[PDB]
Amino acid sequence: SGFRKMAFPSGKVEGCMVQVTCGTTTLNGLWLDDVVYCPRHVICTSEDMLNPNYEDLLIRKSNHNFLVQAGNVQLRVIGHSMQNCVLKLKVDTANPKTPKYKFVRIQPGQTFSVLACYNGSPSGVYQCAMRPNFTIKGSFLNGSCGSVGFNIDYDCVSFCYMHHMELPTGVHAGTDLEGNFYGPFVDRQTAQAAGTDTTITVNVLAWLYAAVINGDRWFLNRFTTTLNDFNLVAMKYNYEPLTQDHVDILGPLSAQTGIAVLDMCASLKELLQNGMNGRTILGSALLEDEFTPFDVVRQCS
Amino acid sequence: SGFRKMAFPSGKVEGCMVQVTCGTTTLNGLWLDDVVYCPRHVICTSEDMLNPNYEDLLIRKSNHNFLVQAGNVQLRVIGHSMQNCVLKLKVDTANPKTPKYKFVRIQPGQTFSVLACYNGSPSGVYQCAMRPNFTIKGSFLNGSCGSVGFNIDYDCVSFCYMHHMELPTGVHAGTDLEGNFYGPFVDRQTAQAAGTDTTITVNVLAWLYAAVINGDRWFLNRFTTTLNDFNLVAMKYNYEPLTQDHVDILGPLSAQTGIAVLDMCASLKELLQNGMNGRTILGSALLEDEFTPFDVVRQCSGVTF
Ligand SMILES: O=C1C[C@@H](C(=O)N2CCN(Cc3ccccc3)[C@H](c3ccccc3)C2)c2ccccc21
Ligand SMILES: O=C1C[C@@H](C(=O)N2CCN(Cc3ccccc3)[C@H](c3ccccc3)C2)c2ccccc21
Repeated sequence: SGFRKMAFPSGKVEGCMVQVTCGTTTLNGLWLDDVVYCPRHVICTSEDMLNPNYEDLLIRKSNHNFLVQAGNVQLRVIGHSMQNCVLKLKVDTANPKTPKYKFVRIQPGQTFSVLACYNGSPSGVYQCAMRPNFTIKGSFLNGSCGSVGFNIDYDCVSFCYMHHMELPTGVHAGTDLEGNFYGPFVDRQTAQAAGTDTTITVNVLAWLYAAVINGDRWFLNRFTTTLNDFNLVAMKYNYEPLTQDHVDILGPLSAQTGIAVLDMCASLKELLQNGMNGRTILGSALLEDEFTPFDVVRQCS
Repeated sequence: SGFRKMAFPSGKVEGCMVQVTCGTTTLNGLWLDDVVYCPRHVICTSEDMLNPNYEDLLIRKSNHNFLVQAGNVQLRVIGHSMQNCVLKLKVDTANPKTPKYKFVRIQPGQTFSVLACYNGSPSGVYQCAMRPNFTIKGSFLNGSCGSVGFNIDYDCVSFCYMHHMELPTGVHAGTDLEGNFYGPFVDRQTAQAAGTDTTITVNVLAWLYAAVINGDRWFLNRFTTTLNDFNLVAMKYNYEPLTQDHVDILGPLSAQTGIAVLDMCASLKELLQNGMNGRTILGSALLEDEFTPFDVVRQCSGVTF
């Protein structure tokens, strides 16, 4: 019993983190096989960051200008190449600790573990969700760039996120491992603002299922509702529309608890209209939306 | 910026987790050097567990009856031993992945990372606190016994917790690595009273400093208070009394934010008397006591291991 925000064990990713230094810029790189992946803004200087032309900088650089260090050992850089907002440094030695891995692009709502890193060393691990507005509410300081987010299935590490920047808002923007930004952000020191965020409805519901499993049942009510009636209420309270895909995804949890999805949706509606009343669910006085249906099942299995 | 419940990187510990099997019972063990540590209830049967005579049960066992599987290879057991509520299996081979490590007994109020494991394989990691009443509020299922809690300082892993049981209440109890229970608990399948819990006051204050550091300042007040006055409020709301030691531990955070401890205490008092008021502090509608002053600095300093 119990429910906690739980990250994947970070051992496999730890063995891939390196430090990448170019001129005076240092950040974190991800060393898989014979390739080192990192944010392209490592090739920049301060002055360039307000209006950088990355095409020119990469040609003005050579293999030897890139210092790659795995722990205390220097990797030798064979070649360098740019893909979107990520630089790929070919190195002379394959990473002996390289796990089975995939690169994946996650959708808003999906969760992952972040291993926050400085100078190629790990500081800590926490769990995050990709918000609908395509930001993440992380914990990152100067030098955290190149830190990565991931999921682990058995032995396979699916990398989904590399950290690039903090917005003036204090939220966090970054790319997939192909170097494409999540959301509309760019790697410049410009205005760029994140859109108004929304609550991930399917996740909240999963959380309510998790509460029921753990003996929190007070919010359960005798009402039922319809997907349409419920979406009307979701819209009012800035909640993502619930789809039939969502309802299907909640089937296993519905089955386990014997509470039909639309009945749980009626509980939720009531919680949105009446609030918490000063009660708590699973130790929280707010509705939590950073656990997927998969996370709730995983955690109960 | 931002502030999250951050666990330590769990690599060093992952390589120490093994499966221990004895008869039909399987659980997790911790393999350091040439010794494997697990809960002694590994020797028990579901019958025995209401009133186990551990000495007698252990006698019926020989070290050949203890199967330790690291990943997929079996280790050979030379000698077995019971220490308090832990069993120490002497094994053939020193663990090649043994980190620099210590065994420590943490205090109520201190935090640690838990690596939840099943069948000697790690499932996830989360940060929690040793409650004043010596319980933890974890996430643990059948098979999670022998999962460990730890802190890391640079290269050194300080093991402080091994998981033994879920109480009927649904909270978790366990031992240090010498097998001594935190709290009044025993490894028997009996209902057992956890005492009344308290909020860890020093930690809430540390969290308030963390909030100010991240731009959440709304709770900051024009008032101030006294240690005694504040402590009368603390006792009303089942908060731990604040001592001068706690004030001193908060000194660095006080200096960074330029906000005196007793001023922050006045803030806290007001939050206790008037509530949150539908607002949030660092994304929570409750006062969080699961961050020490050392954890706040760690996260805001960005220390690595
Ligand atoms: O989460 C973090 C990441 C980090 C951070 O935001 N940095 C780091 C530096 N870079 C600039 C740079 C590149 C080369 C040389 C000199 C400066 C990033 C950047 C990337 C793209 C557009 C604008 C800025 C911005 C940061 C700083 C303070 C607080 C929290 C966070
Ligand atoms: O967090 C968990 C840990 C786990 C759990 O509680 N177990 C596991 C078995 N053991 C007994 C056993 C030993 C050998 C053979 C048969 C039974 C523990 C125990 C230890 C000491 C006193 C009483 C019970 C109790 C558990 C089960 C369901 C839900 C959540 C949790």
